[PDB]
Amino acid sequence: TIKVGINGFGRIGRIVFRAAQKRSDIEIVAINDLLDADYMAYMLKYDSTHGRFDGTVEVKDGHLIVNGKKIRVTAERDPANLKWDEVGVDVVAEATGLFLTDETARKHITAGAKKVVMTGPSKDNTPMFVKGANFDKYAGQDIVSNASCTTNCLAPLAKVINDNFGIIEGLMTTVHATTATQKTVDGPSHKDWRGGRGASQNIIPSSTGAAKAVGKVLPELNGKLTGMAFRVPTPNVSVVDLTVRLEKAATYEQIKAAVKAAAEGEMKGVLGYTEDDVVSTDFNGEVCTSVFDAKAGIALNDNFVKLVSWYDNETGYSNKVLDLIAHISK
Amino acid sequence: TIKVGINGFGRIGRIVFRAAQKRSDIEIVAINDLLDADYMAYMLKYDSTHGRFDGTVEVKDGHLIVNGKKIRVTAERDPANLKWDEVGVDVVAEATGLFLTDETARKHITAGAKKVVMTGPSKDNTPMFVKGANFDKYAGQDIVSNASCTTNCLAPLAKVINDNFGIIEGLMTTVHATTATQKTVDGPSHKDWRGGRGASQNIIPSSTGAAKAVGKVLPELNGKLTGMAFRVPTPNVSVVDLTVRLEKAATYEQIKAAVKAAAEGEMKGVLGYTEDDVVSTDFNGEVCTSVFDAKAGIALNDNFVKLVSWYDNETGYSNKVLDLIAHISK
Ligand SMILES: NC(=O)c1ccc[n+]([C@@H]2O[C@H](COP(=O)([O-])OP(=O)(O)OC[C@H]3O[C@@H](n4cnc5c(N)ncnc54)[C@H](O)[C@@H]3O)[C@@H](O)[C@H]2O)c1
Ligand SMILES: NC(=O)c1ccc[n+]([C@@H]2O[C@H](COP(=O)([O-])OP(=O)(O)OC[C@H]3O[C@@H](n4cnc5c(N)ncnc54)[C@H](O)[C@@H]3O)[C@@H](O)[C@H]2O)c1
Repeated sequence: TIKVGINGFGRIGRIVFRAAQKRSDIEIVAINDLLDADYMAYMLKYDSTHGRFDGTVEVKDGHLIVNGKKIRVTAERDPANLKWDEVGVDVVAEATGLFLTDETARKHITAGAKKVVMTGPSKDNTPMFVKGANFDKYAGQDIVSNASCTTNCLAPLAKVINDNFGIIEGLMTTVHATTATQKTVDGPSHKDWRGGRGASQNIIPSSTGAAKAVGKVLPELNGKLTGMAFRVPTPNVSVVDLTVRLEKAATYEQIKAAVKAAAEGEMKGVLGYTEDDVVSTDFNGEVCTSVFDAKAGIALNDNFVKLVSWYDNETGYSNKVLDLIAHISK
Repeated sequence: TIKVGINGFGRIGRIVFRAAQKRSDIEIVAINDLLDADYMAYMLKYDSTHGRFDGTVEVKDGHLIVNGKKIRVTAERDPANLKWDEVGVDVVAEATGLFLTDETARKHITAGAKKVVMTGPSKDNTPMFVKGANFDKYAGQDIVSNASCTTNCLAPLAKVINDNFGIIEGLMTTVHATTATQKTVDGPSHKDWRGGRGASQNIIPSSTGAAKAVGKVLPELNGKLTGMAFRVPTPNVSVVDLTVRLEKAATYEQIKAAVKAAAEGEMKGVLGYTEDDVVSTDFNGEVCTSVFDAKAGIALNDNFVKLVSWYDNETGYSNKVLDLIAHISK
């Protein structure tokens, strides 16, 4: 199997670990953060969002013992000091959010790993890969990114709408749930003033280049999309609101048939389709990175439409990151 | 196999149905509320608090088919028009919060049912039974009550404490989750001015009879306890705060030992014991009606202490309701 090492036992680092348990190809051998193996264990055991860990976790000699398997624990602030090779790591999952450039994330390879997958969009030219978008373009690069959560939701959809009706232009808006970067009450966020204001108290307009990034994963769409976001008071799962102009006219019943078909075939396991009266909680724990909501979307006419799709920014993305690791190996 | 009908397909009505699916002695044969079989099916398929129904459900002829079995659907507002006997209903789970007196609840007997179990404390002399307190005092009555979610938490604990060191007097406080009786924004609640205030915006002081009621199911304690509640912005899982004076002096480590023993034996399944740094969400879906939080409790001296216990006001209570049903059914 593929020996995976995690750096940053955060929301993504933890959920990636949880979901990694229901996989036969990958296996977590080591974890790094800045905590004691007893706190790390408490963090894995209880989750306010996805409930109690489904298995056993014990602390022993400063390391974890999850499901009877020893997980090496470290608390090194610098990635270059991780000696991942002492534990046989193949690919490293960069979930800290501090190492999204090649020079930063490469410390993992010089530390003994083989490849690295950033759990966020790269900040330099490091290639981004999206399941159902361009996984087929991976060219053996040793450091890759899995784009963002919003992109993993918008790319698979735009792709289907473009392949059937051709997208002239599109403007996206994602209503996102709160994340670890926000504040409980109005506090400092000097890189983004709006993002520091009380999360649970407001609807916070926010920026995102997830729409622009779709043109980089699907070049055909390059430059045709852009958008923004609204951070709202929910602990998880968000939804994208894409308004596009189409080349080849089509009725909603027709747009519906297109998505459902992809959802049933090529985009199976990535793009989903539903006609139910769902709400955000119905997706807490969802593995499909994009679930089309037939009943929520709306069209002004056969060439101007607003489509809506759901994504559990935590589980969907975390599962795809693992897919990318399996993809780039061997 | 006990056949049961549910009156009021609400939060408790619905969780009871879900809990019953894992039991082989109980069988839900009919359901009544004030809605269509298709809305009923939606209410059951999707739950914001406990996830998507874990099984199959379909609508047919105007009734539902859940897990290969057919459930009769009615929308009768007057319980006496239910003809429970047409489907062979043994016991009915009164879950509307509207028929909590023998008079109103007896209509279910008039309608064909042989026994009734109100999911709320009786409004009259109707006998209340609480698992871990007075189940063994059931004397064949046809109409009983499972008390409240709060009394089902306090009674089991108050008994281990009484039996071990004797309780002279106690005052209780329950930090309770929001319920269907509350409102989204400041609205009319003619019978509880505070309860009508925006649930999500306030810490709402509320009165309880759960404390006194403990003396009714544990006569020894009669008159020695009383209390109040605080309604806070959470969707589920509450906790009781018991401050008591003890006859026999006991260290906190003595008290814990007693609880842990009753929990690991005599009260196993009703009262639980933990020493972890738990929070409310860690109990969403908990079956034990009272989980003692060792680490949260505080003692002023060997005769004056504050004890803490957690309870999923939805899942534990709904499970014990099925317990009482199984109990009175012999
Ligand atoms: N939150 C989401 O829903 C979501 C979805 C997709 C992608 N992402 C991306 O994934 C990354 C993970 O975000 P997250 O939500 O888990 O955040 P998080 O803050 O919950 O987790 C990050 C973890 O990094 C640890 N850490 C900090 N400095 C470290 C260091 N020097 N060495 C090792 N560990 C260190 C922190 O203690 C923390 O546990 C971010 O870059 C984010 O942009 C987040
Ligand atoms: N909410 C809790 O956590 C909790 C815990 C223990 C006990 N209880 C008790 O259980 C009862 C259930 O409360 P709940 O939270 O499920 O409330 P709820 O409002 O969610 O459920 C009540 C259901 O009754 C239906 N109903 C109304 N009038 C009816 C009629 N004439 N005939 C049939 N159905 C009718 C409503 O449409 C609704 O679905 C209450 O009496 C409450 O005191 C509630």
